[PDB]
Amino acid sequence: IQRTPKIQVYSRHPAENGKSNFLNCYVSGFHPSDIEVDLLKNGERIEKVEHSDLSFSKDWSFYLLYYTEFTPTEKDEYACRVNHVTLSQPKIVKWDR
Amino acid sequence: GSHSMRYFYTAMSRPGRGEPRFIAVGYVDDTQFVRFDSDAASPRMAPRAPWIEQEGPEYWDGETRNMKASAQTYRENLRIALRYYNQSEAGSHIIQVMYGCDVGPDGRLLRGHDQSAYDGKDYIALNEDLSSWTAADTAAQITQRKWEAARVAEQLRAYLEGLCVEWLRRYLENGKETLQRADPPKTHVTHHPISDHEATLRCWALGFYPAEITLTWQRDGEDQTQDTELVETRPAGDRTFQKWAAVVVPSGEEQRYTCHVQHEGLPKPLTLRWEP
Amino acid sequence: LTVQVARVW
Repeated sequence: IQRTPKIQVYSRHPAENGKSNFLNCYVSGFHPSDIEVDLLKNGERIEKVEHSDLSFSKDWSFYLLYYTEFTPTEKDEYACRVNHVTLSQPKIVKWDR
Repeated sequence: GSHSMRYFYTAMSRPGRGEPRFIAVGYVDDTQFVRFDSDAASPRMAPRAPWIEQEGPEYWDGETRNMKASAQTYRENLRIALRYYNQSEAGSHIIQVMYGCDVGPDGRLLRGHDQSAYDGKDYIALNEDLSSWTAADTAAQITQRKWEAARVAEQLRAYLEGLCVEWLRRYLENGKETLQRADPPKTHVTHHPISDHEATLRCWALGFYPAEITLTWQRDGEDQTQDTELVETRPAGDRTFQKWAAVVVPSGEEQRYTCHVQHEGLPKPLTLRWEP
Repeated sequence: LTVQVARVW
Protein backbone atom coordinates (compact mmCIF):
# COMPACT_ATOMS: atom_id res chain seq x y z
CA ILE A 1 0.00 0.00 0.00
CA GLN A 2 2.91 2.41 0.72
CA ARG A 3 6.31 2.96 -0.94
CA THR A 4 9.32 4.66 0.61
CA PRO A 5 11.21 7.37 -1.30
CA LYS A 6 14.48 6.87 -3.08
CA ILE A 7 16.69 9.88 -2.59
CA GLN A 8 19.55 11.30 -4.62
CA VAL A 9 21.48 14.44 -3.78
CA TYR A 10 23.70 15.90 -6.46
CA SER A 11 24.60 19.04 -8.37
CA ARG A 12 23.36 20.31 -11.74
CA HIS A 13 26.95 20.73 -13.02
CA PRO A 14 30.13 19.01 -11.76
CA ALA A 15 31.09 21.00 -8.67
CA GLU A 16 33.88 23.58 -8.66
CA ASN A 17 34.56 25.50 -5.41
CA GLY A 18 33.60 29.17 -5.74
CA LYS A 19 31.54 28.59 -8.90
CA SER A 20 27.75 29.00 -8.86
CA ASN A 21 25.76 25.77 -9.32
CA PHE A 22 22.47 24.11 -8.37
CA LEU A 23 21.99 21.66 -5.51
CA ASN A 24 19.35 19.02 -6.25
CA CYS A 25 17.50 16.51 -4.15
CA TYR A 26 15.51 14.11 -6.32
CA VAL A 27 12.96 12.05 -4.48
CA SER A 28 11.23 9.26 -6.38
CA GLY A 29 9.45 5.93 -6.16
CA PHE A 30 7.26 6.97 -3.27
CA HIS A 31 3.55 6.64 -2.50
CA PRO A 32 1.50 8.38 -1.21
CA SER A 33 2.48 11.82 -2.49
CA ASP A 34 2.78 13.87 0.70
CA ILE A 35 6.47 14.29 1.42
CA GLU A 36 8.64 16.76 3.31
CA VAL A 37 11.99 17.66 1.79
CA ASP A 38 14.55 20.15 3.07
CA LEU A 39 17.98 21.00 1.74
CA LEU A 40 20.59 21.48 4.51
CA LYS A 41 23.73 23.64 4.53
CA ASN A 42 25.93 22.66 7.49
CA GLY A 43 22.93 20.99 9.13
CA GLU A 44 20.72 24.07 8.74
CA ARG A 45 17.64 24.38 6.52
CA ILE A 46 18.08 26.43 3.36
CA GLU A 47 15.21 28.88 2.79
CA LYS A 48 12.95 29.17 -0.26
CA VAL A 49 14.09 25.97 -2.02
CA GLU A 50 12.07 25.43 -5.26
CA HIS A 51 10.50 22.19 -6.43
CA SER A 52 9.04 20.65 -9.57
CA ASP A 53 5.35 19.98 -10.20
CA LEU A 54 4.16 16.65 -8.80
CA SER A 55 4.20 13.90 -11.40
CA PHE A 56 4.52 10.14 -11.39
CA SER A 57 6.16 7.19 -13.19
CA LYS A 58 4.55 4.31 -15.13
CA ASP A 59 4.35 2.32 -11.87
CA TRP A 60 2.30 5.14 -10.29
CA SER A 61 5.07 6.12 -7.87
CA PHE A 62 5.70 9.84 -7.45
CA TYR A 63 8.76 11.97 -8.14
CA LEU A 64 9.84 15.52 -7.26
CA LEU A 65 13.02 17.54 -7.77
CA TYR A 66 13.87 20.07 -5.04
CA TYR A 67 16.63 22.50 -5.93
CA THR A 68 18.37 25.67 -4.90
CA GLU A 69 21.19 27.84 -6.19
CA PHE A 70 24.46 27.37 -4.29
CA THR A 71 28.18 28.08 -4.46
CA PRO A 72 30.07 25.08 -3.13
CA THR A 73 33.25 25.50 -1.08
CA GLU A 74 35.71 23.01 0.43
CA LYS A 75 34.31 23.62 3.91
CA ASP A 76 30.50 23.65 3.51
CA GLU A 77 28.55 20.40 3.93
CA TYR A 78 25.27 19.89 2.09
CA ALA A 79 22.54 17.34 2.63
CA CYS A 80 18.94 16.53 1.83
CA ARG A 81 16.50 15.64 4.62
CA VAL A 82 13.37 13.71 3.74
CA ASN A 83 10.32 12.70 5.72
CA HIS A 84 7.47 10.49 4.51
CA VAL A 85 4.77 8.39 6.17
CA THR A 86 6.91 5.26 5.49
CA LEU A 87 9.81 6.72 7.46
CA SER A 88 9.99 6.45 11.27
CA GLN A 89 12.27 9.49 11.38
CA PRO A 90 13.67 11.90 8.77
CA LYS A 91 16.29 10.38 6.49
CA ILE A 92 19.40 12.45 5.81
CA VAL A 93 21.45 11.88 2.68
CA LYS A 94 24.71 13.81 2.41
CA TRP A 95 25.87 15.38 -0.83
CA ASP A 96 28.97 13.50 -2.01
CA ARG A 97 30.60 15.23 -5.00
CA GLY B 1 12.51 9.90 -34.06
CA SER B 2 9.25 8.98 -32.34
CA HIS B 3 7.48 11.17 -29.79
CA SER B 4 4.79 11.04 -27.13
CA MET B 5 2.38 13.34 -25.43
CA ARG B 6 1.23 12.36 -21.97
CA TYR B 7 -0.98 13.98 -19.35
CA PHE B 8 -0.84 12.95 -15.69
CA TYR B 9 -3.63 13.75 -13.19
CA THR B 10 -3.37 13.19 -9.44
CA ALA B 11 -6.45 13.68 -7.18
CA MET B 12 -5.72 13.37 -3.46
CA SER B 13 -8.34 13.49 -0.74
CA ARG B 14 -7.57 14.92 2.73
CA PRO B 15 -10.56 14.56 5.03
CA GLY B 16 -10.71 17.42 7.54
CA ARG B 17 -8.43 19.54 5.33
CA GLY B 18 -10.86 20.69 2.65
CA GLU B 19 -11.66 19.24 -0.78
CA PRO B 20 -9.28 16.96 -2.67
CA ARG B 21 -6.28 18.53 -4.37
CA PHE B 22 -6.18 18.00 -8.15
CA ILE B 23 -2.86 18.48 -10.01
CA ALA B 24 -2.40 17.90 -13.74
CA VAL B 25 0.80 18.08 -15.71
CA GLY B 26 1.39 17.62 -19.44
CA TYR B 27 4.58 16.35 -21.14
CA VAL B 28 5.86 16.03 -24.69
CA ASP B 29 8.50 13.31 -24.38
CA ASP B 30 10.51 14.26 -21.27
CA THR B 31 9.64 17.97 -21.41
CA GLN B 32 6.88 19.25 -19.14
CA PHE B 33 4.85 21.97 -20.87
CA VAL B 34 1.75 22.72 -18.74
CA ARG B 35 0.52 22.41 -15.18
CA PHE B 36 -2.75 22.94 -13.24
CA ASP B 37 -2.87 22.85 -9.42
CA SER B 38 -6.20 23.29 -7.67
CA ASP B 39 -4.32 24.54 -4.58
CA ALA B 40 -2.75 27.50 -6.39
CA ALA B 41 -3.87 30.96 -5.25
CA SER B 42 -5.39 31.29 -8.71
CA PRO B 43 -5.75 27.84 -10.39
CA ARG B 44 -5.32 27.85 -14.16
CA MET B 45 -3.55 25.79 -16.80
CA ALA B 46 -0.16 27.52 -16.93
CA PRO B 47 2.83 27.26 -19.30
CA ARG B 48 5.95 25.41 -18.27
CA ALA B 49 7.85 25.47 -21.60
CA PRO B 50 8.58 28.49 -23.80
CA TRP B 51 7.08 26.98 -26.98
CA ILE B 52 3.60 26.62 -25.45
CA GLU B 53 3.49 30.31 -24.50
CA GLN B 54 2.42 31.37 -28.00
CA GLU B 55 -0.95 29.67 -27.60
CA GLY B 56 -3.65 32.30 -27.24
CA PRO B 57 -6.27 33.15 -24.60
CA GLU B 58 -8.77 30.70 -26.11
CA TYR B 59 -6.31 27.85 -25.51
CA TRP B 60 -5.55 28.82 -21.90
CA ASP B 61 -9.13 29.55 -20.98
CA GLY B 62 -10.27 26.30 -22.60
CA GLU B 63 -7.64 24.23 -20.79
CA THR B 64 -8.35 25.97 -17.48
CA ARG B 65 -12.08 25.28 -17.80
CA ASN B 66 -11.42 21.66 -18.67
CA MET B 67 -9.06 21.21 -15.73
CA LYS B 68 -11.60 22.69 -13.32
CA ALA B 69 -14.27 20.36 -14.71
CA SER B 70 -11.82 17.45 -14.37
CA ALA B 71 -11.03 18.38 -10.79
CA GLN B 72 -14.76 18.24 -10.00
CA THR B 73 -15.09 14.87 -11.76
CA TYR B 74 -12.16 13.36 -9.83
CA ARG B 75 -13.37 14.68 -6.45
CA GLU B 76 -16.60 12.84 -7.16
CA ASN B 77 -14.67 9.72 -8.30
CA LEU B 78 -12.84 9.69 -4.97
CA ARG B 79 -16.24 9.57 -3.19
CA ILE B 80 -17.44 6.81 -5.53
CA ALA B 81 -14.27 4.77 -4.92
CA LEU B 82 -14.83 4.99 -1.20
CA ARG B 83 -18.12 3.25 -1.77
CA TYR B 84 -16.72 0.64 -4.13
CA TYR B 85 -14.05 -0.51 -1.63
CA ASN B 86 -16.19 -0.15 1.51
CA GLN B 87 -13.80 2.45 2.93
CA SER B 88 -14.35 5.00 5.69
CA GLU B 89 -14.54 8.75 5.11
CA ALA B 90 -11.59 9.29 7.46
CA GLY B 91 -8.71 8.17 5.22
CA SER B 92 -6.75 9.94 2.50
CA HIS B 93 -6.81 8.27 -0.93
CA ILE B 94 -5.41 9.00 -4.38
CA ILE B 95 -6.66 8.57 -7.94
CA GLN B 96 -4.12 8.84 -10.73
CA VAL B 97 -4.67 8.91 -14.48
CA MET B 98 -2.19 8.96 -17.32
CA TYR B 99 -3.14 9.16 -20.97
CA GLY B 100 -1.76 10.25 -24.29
CA CYS B 101 -0.52 9.24 -27.71
CA ASP B 102 2.69 8.03 -29.32
CA VAL B 103 3.60 8.95 -32.90
CA GLY B 104 6.34 7.76 -35.26
CA PRO B 105 8.82 9.92 -37.24
CA ASP B 106 6.14 10.46 -39.88
CA GLY B 107 3.70 11.75 -37.27
CA ARG B 108 1.38 8.75 -37.57
CA LEU B 109 -0.30 7.27 -34.46
CA LEU B 110 1.82 4.42 -33.14
CA ARG B 111 -0.50 3.82 -30.20
CA GLY B 112 -2.78 5.43 -27.60
CA HIS B 113 -2.80 5.12 -23.80
CA ASP B 114 -5.29 5.69 -21.00
CA GLN B 115 -4.76 4.10 -17.61
CA SER B 116 -6.13 4.87 -14.12
CA ALA B 117 -5.10 3.81 -10.61
CA TYR B 118 -6.55 3.96 -7.11
CA ASP B 119 -4.14 4.19 -4.16
CA GLY B 120 -1.20 3.42 -6.43
CA LYS B 121 -2.65 0.17 -7.80
CA ASP B 122 -3.96 -0.45 -11.32
CA TYR B 123 -7.70 0.27 -11.45
CA ILE B 124 -8.78 0.34 -15.11
CA ALA B 125 -6.94 0.64 -18.40
CA LEU B 126 -7.97 1.21 -22.01
CA ASN B 127 -6.60 -1.69 -24.06
CA GLU B 128 -4.32 -1.07 -27.09
CA ASP B 129 -7.33 -1.56 -29.39
CA LEU B 130 -8.81 1.64 -27.94
CA SER B 131 -12.16 -0.14 -27.80
CA SER B 132 -12.13 -2.41 -24.74
CA TRP B 133 -11.06 -2.17 -21.09
CA THR B 134 -9.02 -4.14 -18.58
CA ALA B 135 -10.42 -3.77 -15.06
CA ALA B 136 -8.15 -4.76 -12.21
CA ASP B 137 -10.76 -5.90 -9.65
CA THR B 138 -14.55 -6.11 -9.08
CA ALA B 139 -14.86 -2.40 -8.25
CA ALA B 140 -13.24 -1.44 -11.52
CA GLN B 141 -15.59 -3.84 -13.25
CA ILE B 142 -18.43 -1.66 -12.01
CA THR B 143 -16.72 1.31 -13.65
CA GLN B 144 -16.12 -0.75 -16.83
CA ARG B 145 -19.83 -1.52 -17.10
CA LYS B 146 -20.63 2.17 -16.75
CA TRP B 147 -18.08 3.17 -19.40
CA GLU B 148 -19.22 0.48 -21.80
CA ALA B 149 -22.80 1.65 -21.41
CA ALA B 150 -21.69 5.24 -22.12
CA ARG B 151 -19.33 4.41 -25.01
CA VAL B 152 -16.38 6.10 -23.25
CA ALA B 153 -13.89 4.02 -25.26
CA GLU B 154 -15.25 5.41 -28.53
CA GLN B 155 -14.81 8.96 -27.27
CA LEU B 156 -11.23 8.35 -26.16
CA ARG B 157 -10.40 6.62 -29.35
CA ALA B 158 -11.69 9.66 -31.25
CA TYR B 159 -9.50 11.87 -29.08
CA LEU B 160 -6.38 9.69 -29.24
CA GLU B 161 -6.52 9.33 -33.01
CA GLY B 162 -7.61 12.90 -33.65
CA LEU B 163 -6.87 15.89 -31.43
CA CYS B 164 -4.13 14.10 -29.48
CA VAL B 165 -1.98 13.42 -32.53
CA GLU B 166 -2.82 16.75 -34.17
CA TRP B 167 -1.85 18.78 -31.12
CA LEU B 168 1.25 16.71 -30.49
CA ARG B 169 2.37 17.39 -34.09
CA ARG B 170 1.69 21.08 -33.56
CA TYR B 171 3.75 21.15 -30.33
CA LEU B 172 6.58 19.24 -32.03
CA GLU B 173 6.70 21.90 -34.77
CA ASN B 174 6.43 24.90 -32.44
CA GLY B 175 9.11 23.46 -30.17
CA LYS B 176 11.26 21.82 -32.82
CA GLU B 177 14.47 23.52 -31.64
CA THR B 178 14.29 21.55 -28.39
CA LEU B 179 11.72 18.77 -28.66
CA GLN B 180 13.40 17.55 -31.86
CA ARG B 181 16.95 17.91 -30.61
CA ALA B 182 18.71 15.04 -28.87
CA ASP B 183 21.65 16.04 -26.69
CA PRO B 184 24.14 13.22 -26.33
CA PRO B 185 25.61 12.33 -22.98
CA LYS B 186 29.00 13.61 -21.86
CA THR B 187 30.66 10.49 -20.50
CA HIS B 188 33.58 9.60 -18.26
CA VAL B 189 34.83 6.82 -15.97
CA THR B 190 36.02 7.39 -12.40
CA HIS B 191 38.06 4.97 -10.27
CA HIS B 192 38.16 4.80 -6.51
CA PRO B 193 39.86 2.13 -4.40
CA ILE B 194 37.69 0.79 -1.62
CA SER B 195 40.48 -1.43 -0.28
CA ASP B 196 43.92 -2.75 -1.24
CA HIS B 197 42.32 -5.37 -3.52
CA GLU B 198 39.08 -3.88 -4.94
CA ALA B 199 38.12 -0.63 -6.65
CA THR B 200 34.90 0.95 -7.83
CA LEU B 201 34.68 1.94 -11.47
CA ARG B 202 31.83 4.32 -12.11
CA CYS B 203 30.66 5.16 -15.62
CA TRP B 204 28.99 8.60 -15.80
CA ALA B 205 26.57 10.09 -18.35
CA LEU B 206 25.66 13.78 -17.95
CA GLY B 207 23.76 16.42 -19.88
CA PHE B 208 21.70 14.14 -22.11
CA TYR B 209 18.18 14.47 -23.54
CA PRO B 210 15.89 12.62 -23.82
CA ALA B 211 16.04 10.59 -20.61
CA GLU B 212 16.22 7.16 -22.23
CA ILE B 213 19.76 5.77 -22.05
CA THR B 214 21.52 2.45 -21.58
CA LEU B 215 24.71 2.20 -19.52
CA THR B 216 26.21 -1.27 -19.13
CA TRP B 217 29.48 -2.64 -17.79
CA GLN B 218 31.17 -5.59 -19.50
CA ARG B 219 34.00 -7.68 -18.04
CA ASP B 220 35.99 -9.46 -20.72
CA GLY B 221 33.12 -8.64 -23.08
CA GLU B 222 30.33 -10.13 -20.94
CA ASP B 223 27.56 -7.95 -19.45
CA GLN B 224 27.80 -7.61 -15.68
CA THR B 225 24.08 -7.01 -15.15
CA GLN B 226 23.78 -8.73 -11.80
CA ASP B 227 26.93 -7.10 -10.48
CA THR B 228 26.28 -3.53 -11.64
CA GLU B 229 24.86 -0.81 -9.40
CA LEU B 230 22.67 1.41 -11.56
CA VAL B 231 21.15 4.64 -10.15
CA GLU B 232 17.83 5.94 -11.45
CA THR B 233 18.13 8.45 -14.29
CA ARG B 234 17.77 11.84 -12.61
CA PRO B 235 16.95 15.35 -13.87
CA ALA B 236 19.65 18.02 -13.77
CA GLY B 237 17.15 20.87 -13.78
CA ASP B 238 18.22 22.38 -17.12
CA ARG B 239 16.13 19.88 -19.13
CA THR B 240 18.90 17.29 -19.26
CA PHE B 241 19.38 14.07 -17.32
CA GLN B 242 22.17 12.25 -15.55
CA LYS B 243 22.90 8.63 -14.72
CA TRP B 244 25.70 6.41 -13.58
CA ALA B 245 26.59 2.71 -13.41
CA ALA B 246 29.15 1.24 -11.02
CA VAL B 247 30.96 -2.05 -10.63
CA VAL B 248 33.40 -3.30 -7.98
CA VAL B 249 36.44 -4.87 -9.60
CA PRO B 250 39.56 -6.63 -8.41
CA SER B 251 42.54 -4.29 -8.19
CA GLY B 252 44.75 -4.80 -11.23
CA GLU B 253 41.85 -5.96 -13.40
CA GLU B 254 40.43 -2.52 -14.29
CA GLN B 255 41.32 -2.79 -17.97
CA ARG B 256 39.15 -5.89 -18.38
CA TYR B 257 36.09 -3.72 -17.81
CA THR B 258 34.42 -1.52 -20.44
CA CYS B 259 31.39 0.73 -20.13
CA HIS B 260 28.96 0.83 -23.02
CA VAL B 261 26.64 3.76 -23.65
CA GLN B 262 23.63 3.86 -25.94
CA HIS B 263 21.70 7.09 -26.46
CA GLU B 264 19.60 8.55 -29.28
CA GLY B 265 22.03 11.48 -29.49
CA LEU B 266 24.91 9.16 -30.35
CA PRO B 267 25.48 8.04 -34.00
CA LYS B 268 26.89 4.78 -32.57
CA PRO B 269 27.16 3.21 -29.11
CA LEU B 270 30.16 4.40 -27.10
CA THR B 271 32.70 2.16 -25.41
CA LEU B 272 34.84 3.69 -22.70
CA ARG B 273 37.32 2.54 -20.10
CA TRP B 274 39.07 3.92 -17.09
CA GLU B 275 41.97 6.10 -18.23
CA PRO B 276 44.49 6.40 -15.38
CA LEU C 1 -4.43 19.65 -25.52
CA THR C 2 -6.29 17.71 -22.84
CA VAL C 3 -9.16 15.29 -23.43
CA GLN C 4 -12.71 16.45 -22.72
CA VAL C 5 -14.62 13.31 -21.90
CA ALA C 6 -16.70 12.67 -18.78
CA ARG C 7 -15.21 9.83 -16.78
CA VAL C 8 -17.51 9.21 -13.82
CA TRP C 9 -16.37 6.04 -12.02
